[PDB]
Amino acid sequence: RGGISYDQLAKLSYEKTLRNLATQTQNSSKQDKVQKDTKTGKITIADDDKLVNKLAVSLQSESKKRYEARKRQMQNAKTLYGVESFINDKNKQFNEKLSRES
RNA sequence: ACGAAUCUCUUUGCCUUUUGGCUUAGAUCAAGUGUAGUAUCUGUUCUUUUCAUGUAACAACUAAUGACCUCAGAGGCUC
Repeated sequence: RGGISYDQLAKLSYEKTLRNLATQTQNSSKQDKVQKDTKTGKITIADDDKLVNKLAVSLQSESKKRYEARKRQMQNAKTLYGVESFINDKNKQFNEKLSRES
């Protein structure tokens, strides 16, 4: 049991997004360079604007999905426990935090 | 009882609005009246300071506005 370290958590997050990129290519397949300017020193990479848009969309979708999966957790945990005496929400979140200690 | 994806749900992981010093626990757990000072309101006294009927005849007012012309705003004329 126990917790998962950050180097093991990062690999599992990297393994998970590779399966999201695998099925994204499978759902697409189901439906149907390097230039180095010598004067400036800058390196320009030419890439597809669709794959850059799909990168920007999927990060926003994962940002909203974790935002909504946490918002429902806020609305559920506020309306679970009311037995022990509280005063405000920061007291409830602290007295619940004492319960996970024991 | 192994779905390639979405939603809903359960359990672990994450705690994600999840107690921000000090010292003699920092110190104490007590009725009315009397006096002094400031402020407000009322009363009295003293002083100072703010003005000047009717009729007839004559004169002024209802300076400003509009327009035209000359000179480089003023001058003249009419309404």
